[PDB]
Amino acid sequence: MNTVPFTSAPIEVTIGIDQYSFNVKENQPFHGIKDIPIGHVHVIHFQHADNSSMRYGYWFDCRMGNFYIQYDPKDGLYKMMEERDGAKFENIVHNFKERQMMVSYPKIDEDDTWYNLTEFVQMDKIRKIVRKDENQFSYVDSSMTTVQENELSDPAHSLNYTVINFKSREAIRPGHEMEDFLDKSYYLNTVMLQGIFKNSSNYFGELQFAFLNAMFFGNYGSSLQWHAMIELICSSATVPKHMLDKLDEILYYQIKTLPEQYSDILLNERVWNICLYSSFQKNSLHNTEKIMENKYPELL
Amino acid sequence: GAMNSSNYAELFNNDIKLFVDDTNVYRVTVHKTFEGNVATKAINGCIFTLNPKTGHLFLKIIHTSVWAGQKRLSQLAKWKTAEEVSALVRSLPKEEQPKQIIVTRKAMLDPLEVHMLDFPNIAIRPTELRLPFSAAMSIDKLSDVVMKATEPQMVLFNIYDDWLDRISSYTAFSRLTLLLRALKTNEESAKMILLSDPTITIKSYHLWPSFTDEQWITIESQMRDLILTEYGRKYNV
Repeated sequence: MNTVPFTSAPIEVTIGIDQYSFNVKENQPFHGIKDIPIGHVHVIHFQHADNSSMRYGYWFDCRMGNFYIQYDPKDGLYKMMEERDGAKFENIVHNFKERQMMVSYPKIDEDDTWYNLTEFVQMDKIRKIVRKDENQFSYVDSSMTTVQENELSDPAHSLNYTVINFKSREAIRPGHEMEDFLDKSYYLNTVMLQGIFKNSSNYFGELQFAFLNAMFFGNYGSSLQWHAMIELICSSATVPKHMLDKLDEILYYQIKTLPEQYSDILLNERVWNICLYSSFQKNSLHNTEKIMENKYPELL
Repeated sequence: GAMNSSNYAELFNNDIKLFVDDTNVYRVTVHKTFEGNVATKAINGCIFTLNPKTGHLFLKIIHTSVWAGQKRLSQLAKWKTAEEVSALVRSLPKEEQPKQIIVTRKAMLDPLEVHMLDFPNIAIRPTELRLPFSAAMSIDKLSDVVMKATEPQMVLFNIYDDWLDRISSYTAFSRLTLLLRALKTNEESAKMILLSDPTITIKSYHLWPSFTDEQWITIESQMRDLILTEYGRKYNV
């Protein structure tokens, strides 16, 4: 069990941790989140009561350090910071607990939802997408752009997702134009799985990272990336059986977790009708098909 | 973006561009089997690639061999069309290569786009106009060369004959599309009109008769009349 204390809560804000979240009132004595499961990545995020634009947060992993939260009034937002002094940190943590000014990571033990969403998400991979290597945690918001979007401005704030382009030399072997483009197996298996990602589990990690970034920040580039990663698999006639079965589980939990009223911007009508009904893998996402039909019959 | 009635005069500036029409690429007949099922027999097709500024036509003949042992043939015709347009571009000198290419059918966009990857600075554009290049095969000499071929064969024409020597592209193209519109709507009639007078002949190197100026006017008038007639008959107006 890990803790993430907050110095202070100067401003009214909705705080989120993983898929949980709490309203905190201006200068309410809030001082942190306790009983956080060591073992996966987590993400703590924020929406100010005054600017429902710009949701923002930080991905992190307690095994990499002791992190806390402090409001910065020059920049006007909650910043994640790391305490290097081992002793000084346990001291703030134990006092606020004994003053009980902390909320408990509220995990039902039947619920496997966060793990199912983050199974393959590794911090090391996250920090190669949000490059800022003086910090062990990664900052994301609503308005950050990806590298593919910058191509079609400020590169420090880039989301360096892996670039997938169906109509590119990379994706299309000369002479196999029609083949490679109707049947993306080449691109998936050899270019992306064996070449760039090395294994299935990285691929999935990025796909899952993409999803969460879109869900928690309505990061529009992240949505696009996630659907592109889905699309590449679903447009591939030859996929390892383990990936198909894992993919059906990975999406299922993604569809399950999504707020019901956001189904319009976060779900690309084309990609999903292709995955479930048109593409090679129509028959292979039994669980994702079913949740999709009973939850969002409209979009289909 | 897409080509329509607004951006219509762009065809005639000095930016090299081509039209690609694929309607006549995969051509079949339909007949009955001995067992009474239905079966298709294919015939030689042609890609219609045309420089609307100069009248230069790059008529790529598509032999029936290309289909031999192939599935999803109508889809394949698109990729073949795109393959053969890309090979045409690569065979041309850089300065002869087009800056843009307009497909008369939106389905060809993806195939050509894929095939033209090596020419990123060559724009592929759909069109909203309703061009009549499917009736390219009602022009006797084009149909003949297509139907005679024994092998894939490229044949070059100028589809404006020598008209540019006395008129503009804009006008050439309009004549061309009008004559083809009529041939599409009622071929028998359009063809009657063009050949009624045995004394106006088609030069060996030409596709159309050698009308004088005055005669071209008569003809455009008669072609226009035919096309209105056929529409009233179509919708009872």
